[PDB]
Amino acid sequence: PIETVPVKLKPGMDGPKVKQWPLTEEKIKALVEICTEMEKEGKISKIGPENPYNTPVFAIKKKDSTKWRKLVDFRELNKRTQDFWEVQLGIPHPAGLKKKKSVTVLDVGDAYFSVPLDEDFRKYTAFTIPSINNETPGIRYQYNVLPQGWKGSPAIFQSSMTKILEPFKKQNPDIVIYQYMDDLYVGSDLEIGQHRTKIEELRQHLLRWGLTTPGYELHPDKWTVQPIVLPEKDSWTVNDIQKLVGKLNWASQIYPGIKVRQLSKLLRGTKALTEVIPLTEEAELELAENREILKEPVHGVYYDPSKDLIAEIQKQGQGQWTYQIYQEPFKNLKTGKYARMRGAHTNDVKQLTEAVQKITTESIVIWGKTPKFKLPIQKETWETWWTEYWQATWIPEWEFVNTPPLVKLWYQ
Amino acid sequence: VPISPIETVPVKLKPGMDGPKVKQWPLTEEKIKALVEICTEMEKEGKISKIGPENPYNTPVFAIKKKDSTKWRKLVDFRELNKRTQDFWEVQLGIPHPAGLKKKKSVTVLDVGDAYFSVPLDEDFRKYTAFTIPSINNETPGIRYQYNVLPQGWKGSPAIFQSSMTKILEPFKKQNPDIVIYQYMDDLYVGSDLEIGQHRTKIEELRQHLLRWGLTTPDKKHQKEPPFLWMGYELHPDKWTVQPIVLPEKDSWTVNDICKLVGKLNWASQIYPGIKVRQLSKLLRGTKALTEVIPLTEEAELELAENREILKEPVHGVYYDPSKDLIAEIQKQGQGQWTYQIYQEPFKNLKTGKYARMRGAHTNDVKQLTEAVQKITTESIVIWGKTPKFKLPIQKETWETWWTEYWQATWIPEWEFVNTPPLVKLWYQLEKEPIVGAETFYVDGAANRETKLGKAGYVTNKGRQKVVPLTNTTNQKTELQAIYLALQDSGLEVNIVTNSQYALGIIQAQPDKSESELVNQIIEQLIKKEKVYLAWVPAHKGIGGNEQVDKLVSA
RNA sequence: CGGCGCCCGAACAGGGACUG
DNA sequence: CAGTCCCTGTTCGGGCGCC
Ligand SMILES: Cc1ccnc2c1NC(=O)c1cccnc1N2C1CC1
Repeated sequence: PIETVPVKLKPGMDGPKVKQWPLTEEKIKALVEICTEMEKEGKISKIGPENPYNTPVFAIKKKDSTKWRKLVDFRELNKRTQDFWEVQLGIPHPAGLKKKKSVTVLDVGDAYFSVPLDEDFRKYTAFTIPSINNETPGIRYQYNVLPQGWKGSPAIFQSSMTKILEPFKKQNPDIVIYQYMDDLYVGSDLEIGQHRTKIEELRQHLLRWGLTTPGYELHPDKWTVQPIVLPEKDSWTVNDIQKLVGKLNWASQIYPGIKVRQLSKLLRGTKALTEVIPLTEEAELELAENREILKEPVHGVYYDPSKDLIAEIQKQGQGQWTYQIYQEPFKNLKTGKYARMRGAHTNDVKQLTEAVQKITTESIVIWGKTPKFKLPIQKETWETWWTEYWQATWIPEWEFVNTPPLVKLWYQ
Repeated sequence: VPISPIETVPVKLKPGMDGPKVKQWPLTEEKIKALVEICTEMEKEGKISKIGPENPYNTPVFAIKKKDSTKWRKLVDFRELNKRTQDFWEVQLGIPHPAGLKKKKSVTVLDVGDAYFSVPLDEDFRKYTAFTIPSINNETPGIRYQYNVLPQGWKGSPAIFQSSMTKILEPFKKQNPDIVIYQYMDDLYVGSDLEIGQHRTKIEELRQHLLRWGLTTPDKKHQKEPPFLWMGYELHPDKWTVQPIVLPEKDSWTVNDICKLVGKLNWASQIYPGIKVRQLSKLLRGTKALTEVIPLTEEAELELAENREILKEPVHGVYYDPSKDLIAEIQKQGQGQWTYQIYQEPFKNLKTGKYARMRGAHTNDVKQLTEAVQKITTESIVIWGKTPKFKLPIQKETWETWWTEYWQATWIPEWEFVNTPPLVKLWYQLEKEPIVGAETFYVDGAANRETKLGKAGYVTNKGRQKVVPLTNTTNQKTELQAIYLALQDSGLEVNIVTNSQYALGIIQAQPDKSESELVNQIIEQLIKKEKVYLAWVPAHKGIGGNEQVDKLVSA
């Protein structure tokens, strides 16, 4: 018996009508035992054909966890409430969160299950638990409490959260606390022992305030940026100068003071690719002036709050992957590289899945926003397994690309 | 007062809308006098009512015909009401595949009578039902009425039926965990691993539970009928098969004959292994009229032949045994056609199938295999909810070379090698580094957009040149064309420098087949070489023999 | 009248390169 | 800077197969 903040699908658009994708029996079982238990708790309840709305659901285990977590893909719903949450209630994003020697992510989403949900909105949380082989029809529910992974859920719980936290925040003013969807980011410059202790302490806070919390540590102060770099060479084959000049031409799409002119003249005749050509000095100086123009920061790159972030991922081989975050071509807010992730040397889709998750995480720690991915993968491939390797409680936005590599040379 | 059978569904209306009013459109004259009476029948059973003032609602009649009936069936058209009624989440999500069924000792089928008329319509929506249709010809102006149950051709009839039915069966199911029911339309199929009599026990005890809600199940019902006939399937508790397929032997071949033919072949392909539709699918390419005349080629007939011999002997699928692993083994059938079998105990198949689909302008066998494996995983999840172990005609080294080199993210799940030629191979590899002491060809091609005219040629470190004039071409084709030249005129090892990003993209993805004859030729030359290193440089940067080439070709 | 499987033909996104 | 083309690559409306 408490109020309910009415919520509306922003103007003109209807509830999500999206199809449930086939699930593995493993996951269908886990969902069945979770929803039947959640029905008993009156968190959710059964629905009829009079509700023509659907959101997809599946299940995951978080990293190093043997427990099945239910996960709803609320992206379409999240878009029409997108306007609800974005225009009505804001969360100021700490620019300092990124500077902490440590940042832990605690999953507080369970708390959202306290609060009731506006009775008029509930028909939009509709989800089907599918059946193997279409043997039964689907088991359909809708949400009674604040549904996990919806953006309205952390929005509406904002007040209550700031409350439950205010003792700790007040007692510990120097610790930074951010909240992104079902996750709460807590970070500090404390030496790691006492950090982990302050995290246990916060766990206690929400534990005694009526919350449960099913490592999470990050190290943002150590996050490195991948600069573009031209090789250091003794002797240059024709082929070396060629790869150099072409790479240099791309880089000059990013950094305009680059000139290929004298190195180009270096390539002048028709010479064997493997012939060793000495570097004229005028070109040698053009090249050195280039390595220089390549250690500076790119003019006019700054984050703009209104624009969406875009992340591009390239597969570099032998377990390495490079990425770039940007809002406008050639102006990159960040570039980076990953290697020896889980799946390295055996499963590309696993590795990429991992990559998309680490990129999203830094994107949230840095701008408090998830990027839109350009994924180097076939559509169908990705849809099939990505559902298998996902350890995150959120789901970025993505589209699929084919780019035979001339941009691959974000790496040696 | 009428009476109240089973829980009702809250059907609403599309906001800001109200019931329809329409004029009649023609329907055959003899049978419709019958419904005037039939309507009075329903009055007494509870399926109809009427009021004079209260209905601003009227609906017409338009129909579709069905074969095989020994008595006539009445009908009404709500199509205007339909368009005006709320949408539902549809209950028929598609059908189970026979190969996905677990083997059941005992399997029966109860057929529900008065199925649609056994379901209460939403109280308040009842109002919207009113309709009118011609007596025999006509005499007096008429009268009208409303529906108290699920009306024919209405959207909620199927959705709400299915759901209500489900709700009823639920307590029976919960009180009977080891029975197994499946609902298709108005038929229920029940099965158990229990003994034959306790099985018929629960069959009546369930006709009880269905009756308690008013659902009538007669005894023309058959335990002595299985195989059950369902959607082209024949189903025995132990084994399933497709219903018998008739392949036309007709001497006269129209493209529509080949069409029906193909459709029959694919449907056969779920069970009879090794079906090839390729050449038959080739006939269908780009035809204006469905009535056109087409002859059968020797290939299409040799295919039709091998297929006729596959269909000759009969065959049956087994069912799934959850205790045992699933196995999917794929064999390359050539001409970018693939077949796979999914079984558990060796030589006993759950099902078979083809993957023939040619994806992309230029492709290769590894890619196509990867695709089939993906298709198959999907099919396996829908049906058995798990991924099979895969048996594939590809060396673990072949594959490792491919997936690890390719620029895209790519994967096959847990799988092992099967030496079952043809084995899938990569027919050439490009070098990762320039080849010492190989001639180096700088290549170019160019064409003029207006005249559609151009030339393709090259220059080398050895002094060797060539320029070939070409007619009716494009910029891309000339750049391919130049690479082709460098291949033909070069020795067993060669470095080729191209400034065509396009051509480089194609060759670098190592195609073994192409729609494009020129690419096919490039491929053939590529396969003949010992070492080929292919490189890219930017145009008009004044590079190398490319500035020199550029002048000669661009001239 | 309707879903699914497939084949066939048309409209939009990415990229290249030319017209001063 | 607009406006032309040439390639490649998914989405949507047209007939068979199964109800
Ligand atoms: C057509 C059909 C569709 C779905 N399931 C069944 C059936 N009917 C069967 O013939 C059947 C046969 C064998 C095992 N299960 C069957 N059953 C399941 C009920 C035990």
